[PDB]
Amino acid sequence: MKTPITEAIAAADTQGRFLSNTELQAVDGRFKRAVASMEAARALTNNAQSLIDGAAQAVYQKFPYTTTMQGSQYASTPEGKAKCARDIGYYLRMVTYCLVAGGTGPMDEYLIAGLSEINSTFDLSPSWYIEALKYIKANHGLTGQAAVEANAYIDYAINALS
Amino acid sequence: MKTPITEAIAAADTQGRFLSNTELQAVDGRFKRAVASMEAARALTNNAQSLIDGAAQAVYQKFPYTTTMQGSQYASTPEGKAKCARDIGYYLRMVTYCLVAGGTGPMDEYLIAGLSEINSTFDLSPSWYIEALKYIKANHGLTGQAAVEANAYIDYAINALS
Amino acid sequence: MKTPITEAIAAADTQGRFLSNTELQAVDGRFKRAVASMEAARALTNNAQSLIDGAAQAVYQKFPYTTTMQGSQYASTPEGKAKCARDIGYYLRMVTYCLVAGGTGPMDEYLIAGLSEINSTFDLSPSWYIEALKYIKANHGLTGQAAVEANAYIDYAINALS
Amino acid sequence: MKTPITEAIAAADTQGRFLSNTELQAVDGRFKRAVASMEAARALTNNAQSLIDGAAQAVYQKFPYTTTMQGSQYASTPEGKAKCARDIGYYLRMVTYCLVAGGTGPMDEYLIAGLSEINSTFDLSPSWYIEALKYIKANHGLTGQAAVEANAYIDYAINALS
Amino acid sequence: MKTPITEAIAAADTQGRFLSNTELQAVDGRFKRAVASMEAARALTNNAQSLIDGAAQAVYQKFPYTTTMQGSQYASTPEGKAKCARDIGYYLRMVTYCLVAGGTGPMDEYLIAGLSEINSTFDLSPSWYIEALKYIKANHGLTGQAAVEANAYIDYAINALS
Amino acid sequence: MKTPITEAIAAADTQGRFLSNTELQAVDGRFKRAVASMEAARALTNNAQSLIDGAAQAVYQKFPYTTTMQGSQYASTPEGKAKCARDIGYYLRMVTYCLVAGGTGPMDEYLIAGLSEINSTFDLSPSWYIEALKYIKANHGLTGQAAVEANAYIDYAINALS
Amino acid sequence: MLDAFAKVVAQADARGEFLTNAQFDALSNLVKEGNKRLDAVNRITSNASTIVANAARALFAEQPQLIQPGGNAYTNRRMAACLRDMEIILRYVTYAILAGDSSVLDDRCLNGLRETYQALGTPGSSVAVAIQKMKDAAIAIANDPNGITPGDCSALMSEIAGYFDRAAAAVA
Amino acid sequence: MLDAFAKVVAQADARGEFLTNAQFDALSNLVKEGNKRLDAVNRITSNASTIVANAARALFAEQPQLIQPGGNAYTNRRMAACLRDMEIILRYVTYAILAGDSSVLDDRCLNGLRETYQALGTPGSSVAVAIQKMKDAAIAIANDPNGITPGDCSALMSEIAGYFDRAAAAVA
Amino acid sequence: MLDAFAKVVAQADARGEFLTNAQFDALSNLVKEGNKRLDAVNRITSNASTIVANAARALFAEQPQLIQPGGNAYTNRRMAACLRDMEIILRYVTYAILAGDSSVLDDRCLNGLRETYQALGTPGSSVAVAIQKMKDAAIAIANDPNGITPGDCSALMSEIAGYFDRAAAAVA
Amino acid sequence: MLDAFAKVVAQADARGEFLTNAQFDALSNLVKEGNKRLDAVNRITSNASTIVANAARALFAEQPQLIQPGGNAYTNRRMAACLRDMEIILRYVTYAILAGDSSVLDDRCLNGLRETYQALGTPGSSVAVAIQKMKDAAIAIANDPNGITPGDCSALMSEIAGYFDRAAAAVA
Amino acid sequence: MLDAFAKVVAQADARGEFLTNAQFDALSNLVKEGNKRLDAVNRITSNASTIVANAARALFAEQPQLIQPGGNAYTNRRMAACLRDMEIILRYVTYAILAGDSSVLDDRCLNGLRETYQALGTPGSSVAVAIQKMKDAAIAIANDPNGITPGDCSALMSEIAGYFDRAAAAVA
Amino acid sequence: MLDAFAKVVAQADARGEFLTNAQFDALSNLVKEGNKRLDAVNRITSNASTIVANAARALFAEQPQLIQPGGNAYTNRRMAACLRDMEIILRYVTYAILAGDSSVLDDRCLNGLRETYQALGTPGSSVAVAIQKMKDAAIAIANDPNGITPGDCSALMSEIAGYFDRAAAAVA
Ligand SMILES: *[C@@H](C)[C@H]1/C(=C/c2[nH]c(/C=C3N=C(/C=C4\NC(=O)C(CC)=C4C)C(C)=C\3CCC(=O)O)c(CCC(=O)O)c2C)NC(=O)[C@@H]1C
Repeated sequence: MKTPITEAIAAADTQGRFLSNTELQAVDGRFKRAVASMEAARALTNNAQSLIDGAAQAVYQKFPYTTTMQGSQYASTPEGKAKCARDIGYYLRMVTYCLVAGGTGPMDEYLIAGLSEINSTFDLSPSWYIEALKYIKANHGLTGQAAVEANAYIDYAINALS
Repeated sequence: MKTPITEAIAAADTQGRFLSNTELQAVDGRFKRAVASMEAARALTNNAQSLIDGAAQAVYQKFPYTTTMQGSQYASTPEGKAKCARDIGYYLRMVTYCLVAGGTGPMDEYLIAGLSEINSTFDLSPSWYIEALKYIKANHGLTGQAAVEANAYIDYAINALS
Repeated sequence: MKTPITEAIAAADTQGRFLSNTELQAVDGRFKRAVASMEAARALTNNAQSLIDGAAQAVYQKFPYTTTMQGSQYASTPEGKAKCARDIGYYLRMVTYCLVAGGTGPMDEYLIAGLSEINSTFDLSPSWYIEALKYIKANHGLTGQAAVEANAYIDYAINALS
Repeated sequence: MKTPITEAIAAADTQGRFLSNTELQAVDGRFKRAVASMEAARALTNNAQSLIDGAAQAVYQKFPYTTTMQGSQYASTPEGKAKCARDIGYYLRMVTYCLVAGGTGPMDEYLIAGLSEINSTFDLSPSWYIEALKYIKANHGLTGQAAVEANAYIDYAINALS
Repeated sequence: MKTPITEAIAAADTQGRFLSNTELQAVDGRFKRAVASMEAARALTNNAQSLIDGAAQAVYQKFPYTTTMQGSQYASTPEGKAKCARDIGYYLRMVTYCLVAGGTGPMDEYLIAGLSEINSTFDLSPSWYIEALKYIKANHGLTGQAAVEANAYIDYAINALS
Repeated sequence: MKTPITEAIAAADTQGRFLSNTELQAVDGRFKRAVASMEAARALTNNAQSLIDGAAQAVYQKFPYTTTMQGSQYASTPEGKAKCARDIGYYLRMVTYCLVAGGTGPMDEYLIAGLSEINSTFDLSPSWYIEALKYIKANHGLTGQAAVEANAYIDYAINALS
Repeated sequence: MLDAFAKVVAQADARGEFLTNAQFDALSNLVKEGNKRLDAVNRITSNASTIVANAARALFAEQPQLIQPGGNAYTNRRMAACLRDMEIILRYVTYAILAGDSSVLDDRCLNGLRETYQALGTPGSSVAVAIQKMKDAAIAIANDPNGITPGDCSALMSEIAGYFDRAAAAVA
Repeated sequence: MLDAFAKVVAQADARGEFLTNAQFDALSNLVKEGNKRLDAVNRITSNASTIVANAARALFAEQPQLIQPGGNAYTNRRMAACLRDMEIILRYVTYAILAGDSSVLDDRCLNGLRETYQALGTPGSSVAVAIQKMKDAAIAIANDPNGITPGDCSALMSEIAGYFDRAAAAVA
Repeated sequence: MLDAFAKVVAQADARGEFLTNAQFDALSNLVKEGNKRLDAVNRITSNASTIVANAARALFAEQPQLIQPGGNAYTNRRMAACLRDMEIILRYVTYAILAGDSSVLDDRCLNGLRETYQALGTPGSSVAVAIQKMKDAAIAIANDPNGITPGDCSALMSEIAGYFDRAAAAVA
Repeated sequence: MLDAFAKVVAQADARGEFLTNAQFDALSNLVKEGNKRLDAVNRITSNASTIVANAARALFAEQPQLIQPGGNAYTNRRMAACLRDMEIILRYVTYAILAGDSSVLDDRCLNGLRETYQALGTPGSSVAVAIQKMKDAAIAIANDPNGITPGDCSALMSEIAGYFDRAAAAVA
Repeated sequence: MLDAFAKVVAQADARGEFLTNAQFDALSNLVKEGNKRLDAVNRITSNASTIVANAARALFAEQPQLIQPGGNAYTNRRMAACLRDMEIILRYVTYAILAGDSSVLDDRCLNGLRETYQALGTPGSSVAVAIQKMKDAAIAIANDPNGITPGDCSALMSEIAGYFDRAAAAVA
Repeated sequence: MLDAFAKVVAQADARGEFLTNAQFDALSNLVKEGNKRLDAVNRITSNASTIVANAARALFAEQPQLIQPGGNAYTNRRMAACLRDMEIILRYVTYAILAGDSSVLDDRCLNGLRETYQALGTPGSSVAVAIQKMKDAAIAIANDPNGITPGDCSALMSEIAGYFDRAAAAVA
């Protein structure tokens, strides 16, 4: 899984090297940034439910047809709405995993790999999840470098969907 | 040339990626550590001559035969002693390059690549340059994390010679 | 470009062979089927405009939000509607190219290669073009093996979108 | 084994594709041509013995030295003549296999692969088997596209011997 | 071209080595054997014409049909007989080249490479040239290690034809 | 293991060839040279102890610091002197192995492979073993081609150390 | 890779015998049924994406543990792999349908697959359920009486059912 | 690689236009001539070894300097390469005949070949002579009135002659 | 690949000289500006998809001939390649921004690219227009005064503008 | 490859759960101990050559049969391989120290190594002795109270001792 | 790969000992017999094609089931493979004859060959018969008293017989 | 790769002629001089490291700008490459000495080398000086009258001098 530390190791191992000061500096950057990262991850975790519920409505307001149009891909039945909130929670949970791990590793492995084929096969529009992510980004209530950390991983998600 | 920054770029480019927060953290570690690195590089640069002259004698005291034994590989003629101080200066200069660049890049390219073949072809003992480096390490007069930076690149040199 | 003939040649050339009766039979199958293929291609070509206009409305009826929702990806402005009918015409034109060439070659090269990245980058839903293709398939007015030829290439398009 | 069908499959599988209309046409060509192919294979099968006996003499008349000259490679002993008629039967049998399979597969695997090394190692002249094949081609008694099928596989044999 | 010397060089160069005593010994073997090799090459060269004329008749006696049967591959016309003696001379000349070069190099490059395709394309039987070589081997009039050298390269030719 | 014979085999096997006169000559060179090689190997073997003891002092005289300077790499303790004579014996023994095998094989596998890393890791100067080899070369007491054989493998050792 | 015709040839050659009248007639019938075979293949291939998706949705509805956190089809990577396997199996099944012989399916798809799944921790019994569903839909699509010359394809549908059951048996 | 049908498609798409009635009729005629085309290909391929050998023998009879010591076709290696080139050219010519378009010949065979021969010292003018002879025999074989339904293949023979002259022009 | 720090080192070593006080101070300032640099990189990368898409849409609006039948960006394959190039160029531009030196951009992206476009028939002048638009949006995003500690990044924006103009100059 | 942080993530995701307050606090402590960890890694790496050499010398002093004629470390090739293994093991141990998790060591170094040694005839019990010595020196170097801010690294030294014992256990 | 000389060296080095007078004399005799060895190798190699063919013909005469339809040497592909194996074995046997040691034969030819034949369905006992026949002819050719300096090569013929029996034992 | 013997053969075959008495005598003399040739090769190879080192030291003494900061042989990497080239050239020169023909040197070493040096910025005139020095020492070593049967090797020394001058001419 890609983190600053595994990237430092991978860099040294690829060339049969012992770690050097070149890589230790990189890890120190991870340790220093962890203070803001943890703060962001804790806050999103503590407020996850309201963010999930708020983001789901943001989608339904942007795309009203998702709650009326008939089909298993839509949130027009109680099951569909449960699938949708579930998915939103997955995205948000992955963001907190990236913050804690210090890198995109968690999202890369669990969510981004295969995303396009899942959205094509199941008739899911990337535009729905971008709206949800845009909502979380605007209403998580973080400031300073905690917001910079959160938004960096949220914008990473939006890019994978674009 | 290997630095924390080129290593961050190389990591993203190898996989056709845009930079991520994973790599930005690594570079921030470089910027934070640069304060101690510059301090070490400046001090060694300012006191380079006395360190070079002191280290050359450390060698001649450890290995008296280098100033009496006959041969072009030894410092038994005015030319040999000039070659020796020159080499010591090269090593010390490379250390300041590593400190400034934030990585082993400079020493890797200019000094370590081909070192074993030069020392074999020209009958130069690695033990002579280890002694010189040990002298510089003990008498550079640095404290705190400035000493940690200096010694890390000096011990990197000794390892390449061992 | 992939046709029954280029596939026959490619098969012999890959192994440094002269053509054999194995490949001539395959081409004879192409010549025999061409009678139905041409019939289908001519009819779609002759009625292309009404099929294009009918299919565009099928989409707008299935997805009313495409004519009201604001954004450059939608057909809510005169320009958007012109882009949409244009795209539908592209799909239909490609189908007639496959019929004439006797294979999927034309659609593979001109339309399918890169389709997912264009639809992701420009916020175009595959579901819109599947509906249009479903309309063309149901209303082209062909019977017998002419319909089998047409539908085979139309269903090939739908599969690339699914 | 190479047939029009396995060639169609092999073409789709090489590129991880589902079969397309491009390949189905090729197989339809096989099914249409099978009517003439079977007719040829049945007739050669029914008259195989007389063709084998007639072809063996054609050789012995063209190359009288094969029935007088001494050596195990020649048909100058009862055993040699039995080996020769056997070989001729092999060739003819392979032709009927190609007709039935719709391709050169059977002859490629069972007869052509390794032919040059067998004829070199055992002192067998390709000219003997070309004469036999020329006899079968002229006296099989087929007309129309049945003859075209038979001769195509017989001339395929002669080419492998030339 | 393959000789004991080029083989010695090729062995050292393949591994980026300077020549060693391992390879010098091999070349000394070439120089020592050259005395017998030259003797054989001179004698065959001096008596080449009678050997060529004697060998051509050996073939015509073994295979009388080569002087009566009609076809461009046979020696049944003045042109064919001129081609045949020419070929025999080629073989004998190549043998003297192998003796002089100390290896099979000359025959490998000028005669053996492509031999099977020339004999197949032009309807030439390897059995004709084996007989000619058998004649040269029995009637060259050499003794001792000169005969061993000559026969070794003649039997090398027969093996390439078998 | 590299000898003239294994080199001859390796040359034929690399190309799926039967041995040819090209390779037999090389082996004959080995057999002819073996007379001088054995003579050299026997003499060095018979006088090995005095050569080992004489060579060890040659080193200690050239590099007096090896018997006074403190460290496990030096011969300043009874153990160090035992390691040194042991090493010298290894070198001399390897030379007799090369003479007997007719090639550098034995020295390549048992001594040269890894030599630079052993001398670097254990602080052993190549200059010490070159002096010992120079002593053996000057005092082995061989003449004619026996000396040529011995010196060729001794100079091979010196080159690996230079 | 053999088809129905090469299979007979390979069996006849192992005997060193020409084809018999029974064999000739047996292969003429295959040809005479060729049109129906091509229809089946065209029909199943033209709806490959629906068969896969609809079978996947049904499997996860009946076995929701495959997609819950910790499930073998949880995460988009594993879900994509799972759908991929389903496409792959359906692809090589249609190969067998066209060739009239299962060899391509056995050699290129089912060989060693059971061991692959056991090493990964993928439940093969759930894969078989996925296969049985693709089968039902494939036959339902292939034997649809609409928009096609009327006739009896029952023998062909039995054969197709065999290739699916073979794949299901191979993974379980 | 294009055939006669894909060529029209690629020209129509560059215009963004559907096919015209003239184009449709132009391609229907190709189909209606397909039987004759297959015969030509079957006939030339079934005698490929004779065309090559007989053309090679004739070339060396007219240009004996190619096979005398020092000649470009002297030694069996060079002679085998020469015969090989002749087979290769005839092979890709028959490819063009079947496709109804020279693209395969241009792209896979004649592209850069003139430069290959100049670097090796092979006389391209002699290769062209070899090609012109294969042509004469190929047409003579393809247009043989024996054992074939009578009809006019003259337009087809002119096309075949074009592919040969194209190869000859490309090497000289 | 060099960054701003290794570049000085490589210039000092070519002279065989230690760093000067001027050089030390010149590199300390780079460090002291590091935060702003990382922001610029984070900001442009976090909106890479918008910069690309919006620049592509604008280019085709101003130059509709690129997407009409026969255009260099007509067909989805060519359109995808075109968008790809835009992502690639933006990617290596952000590499240069982080390193403080254009070497990575020159060596891995702009080297020989002008010749690539001329051989393909791609109008380099249109690529430059695409690049100039990504630039305007990138700077506009990077220098947005919202949600960031106030300060002067003008020197940094001038540098970023340089890397874009360098890419535009290289392709035209 | 996992580090201490990704390990928690991978365990939380298998449950489909957000991190708990206990987990957050557990990972904050790792960060707060990061300085000590980097020191340990810098210290052991800066003396890697001494640890290896000095451990090798001690092993051969206690087990002289490894270097006598016929021994597994006799000849320079085998001796170089032996020293190499020691460097390799120490290298991947320092990898584990930095990551705070043994996965890199298990997957890239200790996996299948016991079988490698058994096939070659290398005594694994002697390798373990070599490992135990590198450990003692590594800890002695890492926990040296000189030239470093005073503090308690005992928990860290216990962890490092674990990675060494793990390697020793894996080879014996 | 070892020869007779390197074999002694490798045994002496495992003891760490110089060669003994017995060993020196043992190797001088090998040299003094070198001429006879080269003759044997030259003689068997110069008739390799006859040994193979004549042994193949005899095997199939005694075991006609190998070449009847269904036999392991039926079809030209299998027959060519069979003759190939015979050439390969004879080739590596002559390698052993020249080296004076079987290592090349064991390592490059007989290692794992028995398992190869069992997986393919090739009767190894029939291969051994093929080998025993090549042996008889090879010895008969090598020990022919004609056209060679008279002398006793019996010890050498016993050695050659050993390499053949070794190959026969390895395949059966 | 040709040696002195194959060169004559290749010239005779281009004429299609047997060797002449003059050629036979010309090649017998080469053989009769073989001992001296082997000595030269053994002597130069046994002192290859001294020739290289001593020539390198002399070059840098006469041209100190090559090793000063900015010089083409400054830094250990470039110095190692420079010494490497010197070993490579000496290696292929000794190849030519043994073969009696320069082809191996021309084809494998001097072909395109002048262009390699111009692209890198390496002064070829300085390489030639390095080559001329290896020559002087090589001849001095090869023609040393000590410890060798007395005789005249002057013709051989002239040839060796030619191979060196050829390499020097090729790089300058
Ligand atoms: C110009 C681009 C705009 C601007 C930038 C700006 N930032 C600061 C201060 C900070 N910027 C960061 C950002 C990072 N540090 C890192 O290590 C990383 C990678 C993970 C990032 C993204 C940080 C941490 C700081 C310090 C804390 C803070 O918020 O201040 C300044 C002030 C000068 C300085 O260097 O501190 C400026 C000017 N501000 C603008 O108005 C420009 C539009």
